Amino acid sequence: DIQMTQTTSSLSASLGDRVTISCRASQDISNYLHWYQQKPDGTVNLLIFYTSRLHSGVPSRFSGSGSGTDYSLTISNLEQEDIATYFCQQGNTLPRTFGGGTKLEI
Amino acid sequence: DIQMTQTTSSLSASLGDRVTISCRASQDISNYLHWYQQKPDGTVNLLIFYTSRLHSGVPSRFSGSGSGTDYSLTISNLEQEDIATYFCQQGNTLPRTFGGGTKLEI
Amino acid sequence: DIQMTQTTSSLSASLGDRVTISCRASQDISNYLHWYQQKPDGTVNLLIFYTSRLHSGVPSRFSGSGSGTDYSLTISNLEQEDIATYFCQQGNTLPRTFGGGTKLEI
Amino acid sequence: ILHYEKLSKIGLVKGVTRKYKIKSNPLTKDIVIKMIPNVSNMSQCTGSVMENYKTRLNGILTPIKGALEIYKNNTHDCGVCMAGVAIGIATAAQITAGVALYEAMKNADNINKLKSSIESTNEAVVKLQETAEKTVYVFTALQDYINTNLVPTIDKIPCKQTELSLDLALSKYLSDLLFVFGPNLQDPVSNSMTIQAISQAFGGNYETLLRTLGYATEDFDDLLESDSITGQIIYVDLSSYYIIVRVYFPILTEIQQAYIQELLPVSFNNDNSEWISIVPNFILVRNTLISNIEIGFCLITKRSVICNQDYATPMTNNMRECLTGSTEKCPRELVVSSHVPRFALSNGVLFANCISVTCQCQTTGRAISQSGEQTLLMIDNTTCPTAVLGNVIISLGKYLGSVNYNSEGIAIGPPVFTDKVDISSQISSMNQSLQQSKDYIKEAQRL
Amino acid sequence: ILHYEKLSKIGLVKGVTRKYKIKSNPLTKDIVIKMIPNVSNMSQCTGSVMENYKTRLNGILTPIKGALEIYKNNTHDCGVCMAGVAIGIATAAQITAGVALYEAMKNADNINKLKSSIESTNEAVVKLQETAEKTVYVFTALQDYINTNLVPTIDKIPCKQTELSLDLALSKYLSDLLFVFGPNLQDPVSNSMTIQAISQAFGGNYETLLRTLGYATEDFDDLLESDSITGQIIYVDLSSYYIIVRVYFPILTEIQQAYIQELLPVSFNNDNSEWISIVPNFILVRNTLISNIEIGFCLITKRSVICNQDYATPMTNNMRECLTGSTEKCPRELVVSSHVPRFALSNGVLFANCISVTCQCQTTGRAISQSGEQTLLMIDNTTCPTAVLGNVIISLGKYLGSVNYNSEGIAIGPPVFTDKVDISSQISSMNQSLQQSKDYIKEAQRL
Amino acid sequence: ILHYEKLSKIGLVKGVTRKYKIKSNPLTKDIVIKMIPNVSNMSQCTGSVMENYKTRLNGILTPIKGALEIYKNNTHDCVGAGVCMAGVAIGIATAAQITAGVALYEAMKNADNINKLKSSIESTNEAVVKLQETAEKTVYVFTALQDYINTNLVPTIDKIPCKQTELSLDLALSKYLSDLLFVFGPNLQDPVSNSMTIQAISQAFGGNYETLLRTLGYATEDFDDLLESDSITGQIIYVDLSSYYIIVRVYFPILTEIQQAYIQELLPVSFNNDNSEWISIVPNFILVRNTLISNIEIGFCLITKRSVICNQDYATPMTNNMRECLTGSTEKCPRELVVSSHVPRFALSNGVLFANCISVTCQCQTTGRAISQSGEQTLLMIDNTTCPTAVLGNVIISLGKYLGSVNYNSEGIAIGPPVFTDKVDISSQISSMNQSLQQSKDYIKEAQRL
Amino acid sequence: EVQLQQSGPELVKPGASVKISCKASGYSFTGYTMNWVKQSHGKNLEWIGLINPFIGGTRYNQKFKGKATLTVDKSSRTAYMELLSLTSEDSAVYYCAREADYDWYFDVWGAGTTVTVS
Amino acid sequence: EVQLQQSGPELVKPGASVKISCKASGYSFTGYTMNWVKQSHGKNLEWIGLINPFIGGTRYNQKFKGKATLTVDKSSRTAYMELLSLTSEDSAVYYCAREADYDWYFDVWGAGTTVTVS
Amino acid sequence: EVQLQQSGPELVKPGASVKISCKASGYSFTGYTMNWVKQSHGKNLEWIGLINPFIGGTRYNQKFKGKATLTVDKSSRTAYMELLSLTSEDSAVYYCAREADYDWYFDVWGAGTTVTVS
Ligand SMILES: *[C@@H]1O[C@H](CO)[C@@H](O)[C@H](O)[C@H]1NC(C)=O
Ligand SMILES: *[C@@H]1O[C@H](CO)[C@@H](O)[C@H](O)[C@H]1NC(C)=O
Repeated sequence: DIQMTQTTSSLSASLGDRVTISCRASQDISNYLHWYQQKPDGTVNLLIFYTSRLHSGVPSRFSGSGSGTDYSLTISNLEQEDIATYFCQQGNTLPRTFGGGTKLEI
Repeated sequence: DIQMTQTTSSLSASLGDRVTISCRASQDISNYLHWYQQKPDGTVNLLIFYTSRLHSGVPSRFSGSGSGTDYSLTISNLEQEDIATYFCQQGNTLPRTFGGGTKLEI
Repeated sequence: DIQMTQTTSSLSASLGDRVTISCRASQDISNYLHWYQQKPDGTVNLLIFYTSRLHSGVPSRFSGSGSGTDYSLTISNLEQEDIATYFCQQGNTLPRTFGGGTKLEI
Repeated sequence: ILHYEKLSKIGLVKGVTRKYKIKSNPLTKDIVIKMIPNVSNMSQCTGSVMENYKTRLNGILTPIKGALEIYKNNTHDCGVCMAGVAIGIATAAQITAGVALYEAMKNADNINKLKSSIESTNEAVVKLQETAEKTVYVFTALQDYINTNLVPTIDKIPCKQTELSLDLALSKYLSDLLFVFGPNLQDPVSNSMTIQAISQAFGGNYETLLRTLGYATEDFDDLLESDSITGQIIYVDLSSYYIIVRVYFPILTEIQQAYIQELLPVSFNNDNSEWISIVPNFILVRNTLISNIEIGFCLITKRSVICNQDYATPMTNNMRECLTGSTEKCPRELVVSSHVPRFALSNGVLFANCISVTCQCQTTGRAISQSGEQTLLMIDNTTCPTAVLGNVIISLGKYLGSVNYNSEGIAIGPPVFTDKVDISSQISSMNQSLQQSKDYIKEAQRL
Repeated sequence: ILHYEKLSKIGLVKGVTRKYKIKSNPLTKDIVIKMIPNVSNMSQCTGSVMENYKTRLNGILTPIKGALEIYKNNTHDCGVCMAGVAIGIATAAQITAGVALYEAMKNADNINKLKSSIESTNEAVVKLQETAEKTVYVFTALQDYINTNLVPTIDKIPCKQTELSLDLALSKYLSDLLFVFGPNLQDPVSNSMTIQAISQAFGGNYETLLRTLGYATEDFDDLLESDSITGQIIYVDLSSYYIIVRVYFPILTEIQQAYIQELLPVSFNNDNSEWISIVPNFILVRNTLISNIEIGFCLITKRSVICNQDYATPMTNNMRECLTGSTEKCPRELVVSSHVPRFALSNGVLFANCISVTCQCQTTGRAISQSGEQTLLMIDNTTCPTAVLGNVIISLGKYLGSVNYNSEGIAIGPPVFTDKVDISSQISSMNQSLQQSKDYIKEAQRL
Repeated sequence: ILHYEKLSKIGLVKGVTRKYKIKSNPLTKDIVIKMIPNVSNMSQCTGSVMENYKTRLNGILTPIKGALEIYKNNTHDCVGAGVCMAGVAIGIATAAQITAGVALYEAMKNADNINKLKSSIESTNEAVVKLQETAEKTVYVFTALQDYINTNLVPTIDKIPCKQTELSLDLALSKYLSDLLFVFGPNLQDPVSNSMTIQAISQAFGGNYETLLRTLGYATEDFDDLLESDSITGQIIYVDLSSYYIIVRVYFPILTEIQQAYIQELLPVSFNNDNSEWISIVPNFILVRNTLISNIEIGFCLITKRSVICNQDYATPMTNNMRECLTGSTEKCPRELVVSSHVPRFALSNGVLFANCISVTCQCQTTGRAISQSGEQTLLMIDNTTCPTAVLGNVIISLGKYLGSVNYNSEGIAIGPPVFTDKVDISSQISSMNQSLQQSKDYIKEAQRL
Repeated sequence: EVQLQQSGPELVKPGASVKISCKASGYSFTGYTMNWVKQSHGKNLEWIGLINPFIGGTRYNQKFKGKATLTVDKSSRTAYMELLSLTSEDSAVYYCAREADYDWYFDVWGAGTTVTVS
Repeated sequence: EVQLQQSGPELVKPGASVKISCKASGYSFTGYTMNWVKQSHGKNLEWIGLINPFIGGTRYNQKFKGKATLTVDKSSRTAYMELLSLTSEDSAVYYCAREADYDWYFDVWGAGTTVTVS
Repeated sequence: EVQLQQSGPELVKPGASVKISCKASGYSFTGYTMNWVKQSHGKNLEWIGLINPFIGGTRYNQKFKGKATLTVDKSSRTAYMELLSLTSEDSAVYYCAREADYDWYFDVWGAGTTVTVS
């Protein structure tokens, strides 16, 4: 029912720089957005839930913000282990839907 | 308690004419008036109930009207079998009361 | 909690005179004041309850009045057996408290 | 054929006798109820609350129309014919209600001709008149508050506050409506809904609805408080948001050769303790038959019992034998509490448990004593007229009956317990004893 | 003398102990309530609504005065004397209430001297003062709404709307009144009506009445919520439409050598299933006697139980044997649902059914196992200082009792069922078995 | 495996089949509720009613905070991670209270951010306000009596003497206080729970829960089903005694269907045995789950036309004899006598009618002939094989075809024993049975002696 | 066809009593309420009372409260009216009528029974 | 006539315990509430406590909560007050009183009992 | 540590059916809800459904309502998903995930199982 669109699929960045990823929605979801990271080997981890809260064990390098129908994730001074795929998920209405995904590269 | 008065007791009419019979009440009865016909042999039939509704099998020659405390019954182009007695009855408050009756003749 | 104070402890009067005894309270008690009399031999009797009502068998010589926080008891043309001690008691809030007492003499 | 003399010694004292009345033969009327007010005179800054209110109301109103359409489709003329295959599952009351709905549908066709006039009303109570022989009454849910409060103040305050006030009033009205017209209403076809529940669409003012229609009778309050005035929904408009209701007004009739008897219980003395008897307090005698009655569903007055339905219940044989004179078949219960009635007055005669309460005669100044072999004491004025039981002085009449009342004894029944857990415990104990007896008697079967 | 150690193995864990207190010794006040407002300020457009309102109110008010007149006519000074023959049928409570009515009738004579001043008031709350000794308070039902809304808007809207608003308000007030002051009030003589019900004649605002009367105490809410503040009607005026009410305000006293014990139920494992024990949850111990209590009529606080009446109930002998340590007489019921309590905490000691729940020790990281011959498990800090259940970590204390708690067994009672239809079925089956046994006994008698 | 054919001859006719579903997995929000209005613009002659109102409200609000502090004191984190609790300092508790304490500890994390806007909370003068600290966090404030003051009292402050406005304000405050004590008074013994519904909580706002739910942004297809089954709950997490407001957390669940389970209902019809009417006493709702038959207390659930919605499982055990009766042994089913004149006498199922035509008028429309029942039959089954149309009083009904045995009307059954279901009759029956047992044992003693 | 059949004419000595019967056919007897009507020599009609055979309830006019007694017999579907202590003014014509369902009007009437006292 | 009879004077050694009894006649014993009052030197009066024998309830003054114990006996219609751990200041006069039904006033008083501790 | 273990890859002939298992360790099995997720070529993620083992409830996506069946086994703490009537487009990767307590997010994921159809 609710569609998630990530307008950028691939993004290039250098070591020590700041990267921003965006996620749009077709309806107001009332801050029910979560972010996930997929490694090249196929493992999935949770980074941010409820648009601003860090999961346990996650480094303070990541941050999240946004409201209404526009949300963003920000990573500062990225290391070598931050090369992965990033997904945004909404949790306001059944069924649950995921975003397209955005890939980072050096 | 509530009194029914029919002023005219006998009425003269010719074949094919228009006849009107009036019934009067001492109180408001909220359209709860019914009309009955008594034949010379002694049989009683219902004609009009709830001031405007025709009983099943009754010819469309009869009609009824009125409101408040004044009501009337109209018969058109009367035939030979319309020579009878006519009564008005109220059904608003116990005990039920009847009218005096009016007789038709040629 | 509520304190009852009778300022005058001893009063002098003559036969046939009018005597008045006052009683004060630190809070509003809403006319819940009673008066008691103690004889020299040690017996206690009730005279006035609810600030204006005569107990059964009491002579009409006694009267009571007052409101708010000030109340008074009045005895007219007092005679020989009126030499006793007088107490005022409140009945509005637990615990019940008594007054100091006032002694009459000829 | 109750034996009152033997029952009085057990502790049951006869009281008042009443009649039995049931409703029948109603009169019918019909009304239109609107569920949306008119805001034409404040329309400059009503905001966008009316669209949301309409969207919310449509979802509530849809299932009722969906449920009515099932009976609307499958009924036609032939008397009245119904297609049983297309309905499938039904009860008798539902079928009768469907027949009534088909009969009532005739006048709704005449009423629906005035939709344009219904839309244009801007008053709380309106009378619409097409011809002199047919008139209809229109009631609007929230028009009075808007006309009295919001409109005169439209220029003294910023109207965002007026928008908020209107939204709050609409939300409060919906919250009141949802208790009655929500998913709790599963069967709208039936005609058992009371006028009090129906009046929630008008804010709970059923007095205005009843008095405007012209109903007037001496049994108005008796019919109102016994739940005998009912209504039925016959038409719902989804594009105009109004409903059409039919109202029934019955009369009361008296059941012949029937009455209801009441008994007053008084604790009595046995062994060295107090007891109270366990017998139904209201008994129905019809012709020559004795039975129970569930009086919790009926209204009790000082001379009659008014019900909307017959509530007779069967009675066991042992209880009937107890009521006809066999006092050895009547159970009793122990008293542990300190609050219990201890005396009663009947026809000027006093029945007292003088062991537990203090008994004295004022005329002679001497106390009245009860022995250890007596259950109760009967006091009348043949011994002494005036009696005192406390702060009350009572003068007594003469007793009609046996002159040797205080010198005759009776038999007493077995003790029982009435608590919920005690029933299960007693059943378990009796079952265990029966199983043990059967297990032993197996050996006698072997022998 | 409850045996707590044996009860804890069945699944009944002891909880909180409370006190028992009942009310007595009330203070009295007298008030006047008017049922008709003053409309002298807006007499330009009132129509004929007031005449209809008066006619409707008279018919409601007449039966109450008729019922009071029976006792008014048969009581005179002589204590006080009552004519037993002229009354006929009565209970003890009615006689006590009639004595109270006669006693209260003294001040109504002084109150009635101010009828002209009563009829001239035009405020919601008024204090009338004749002399400094006596003052009275007058409450008017609908004066505030008229003074605040209708009067200031008398020149901005047409007066027909004002008449309609006044009629609607009066009808709503009558609809609210009829629930309490209608034909349901069969016995107005008694003094058991609460202040909350009486406040309906003022719109349900009993807080204003109690605050204006000057009552103030620490246990105000406890007395209010246990239904201990009551009132009584003593005088009705049919010409000026007002009533006189007396208000009672009691105090609480504590019962000597009495307390109430509470138990918490926990399911246990017997063979392969979960079971619960059917035992009363609240137990009253008075002196040395154990009994039941219907706690649905009383208010429960954190340290006391407050009632307006003693509510003791008898108890069977088998239940008393079960509560004193004979576990073979306590019934049990099977568990079929998936929602049931499975552990409890008492004095820092955990009682758990570890067959149906996951038990493990935080310190050693090892699970805690229950065998098939145990009903429950007791956990304290001598074996597991810190336990984890589900998602909660708990630190435990020490058990004061036998050190061999987990190595001792017990005996179990018989299974039962607690449904009404099941109760009827069990009664039928037991009767049939008993009849068959008696028939075989007769056959053996023949042989 | 219910035997419907044998049950119909007793008077139990099958009806509608429904689904079973329970709620789980909620999502949470939180709100601020104020219990005192702002009277600045009418402050010239407010009198002294505000001080009395504050004094009255403080004594109501104090015990709730006192009860919350017990769990607030003894909960922390032990690093050694989950939530750590001290069992000695609590003493006596149940499982539900412990779970609610864990939930309270979780909500206290977010309560701290809201408690930073205390100055802005006290300055609001509207009924519904949204407060914004940053774009990430929002909060909603509802005030108890602000609309009435803003709409009525303020515009009329100059047209009447304000001694009347003082009385109006005092009456409004007292009327508001009267309604609170039914919910927030001493009846609230255990504030540490999550079972209080949103309807009872909305009493602090005047009973308007629709405004709260629609302002919070909740929207779903099953909103009314969740609302009417008492599935939306709330919990109090913070009380302010100096500023007089509370913080409440609201939960919103979803419905899930239980697999391999259904609920069957039955319709009772009276039947004839020799010369009397009887009704069978069998439960009207039966739960079948994984081929297991059991009871259900349906008074706590919501019944719709397709499903039964509950907030908790309500299964109940059933005796063996009732199961034998329901599986086809009609000799073990009790019955009760009919004395009243109002009772159902016919029913319709799948286009086939079952009727007791001895006690009701029974005739066929097609041929004009009456339909007769003999003295050895309990009921009659009517379908279109005999005749298509039937008349039952004032209704004509057209009928379908019966699927089953063709010799339904030519076969009999066995009947169970009569019973009585009144309250006093249970005690009487127990006493009689005890008496019979005691006499039997007294005789068997002499039998033992011989 | 629905019809009501009444009994024949009656002659009664003064001070005696008499019972009049009315039989129904062509419909369900217990589904309707019965009424009794009296016509005198002045041709005015008077309502006596009604009986409901389903529940067994009766309603009377206050004028005829002690004069008439109404009963039913459901086996033969027959209604009875008994008149007590007849005088010379009791000579009249009596009708049994069937009432409608929702409004107080009569749709089926009987032939009438004449009673004379002398 | 209603009257209350008290017991005689008595002498107590310090540290001992005493009981004082009160007997009633001329009315119904269980229908009224009983009160105890203390008068010391200087003619000041102090309220100790009350007992209700119908329900067996008690109420105490907080000053005398650990000093006095109230007891009733319905068989002989007697009231008892027990004093514990006496010192020299407990020498006083003790009064036994009956209470009115509605308002908190005493209508019947006893003669008084003097207690001396030495 | 909480962890989830999945079964190995599967090659299926068209028209057949398969069952995939998921094992949980490190926590209490009945205290949480399980979800299933599908990833296909193109790296899009799709939600299939959820199961609650405490009460035994299921919820499905309308796209996969007739394709998947979800079950649990509480004795060995295992979850099962069965796929029916496979075609060539069902070749994908499947994940079992554990849901959070109060908001609809997943905190623990499995390794993934690849299913190929040919
Ligand atoms: C066990 O609990 C008791 C009760 O508080 C305490 O006295 C004792 O020190 C505890 N022992 C340990 C080892 O924690
Ligand atoms: C009887 O009804 C059934 C409906 O299920 C229909 O199929 C059949 O044709 C009907 N029989 C007759 C003779 O009308």
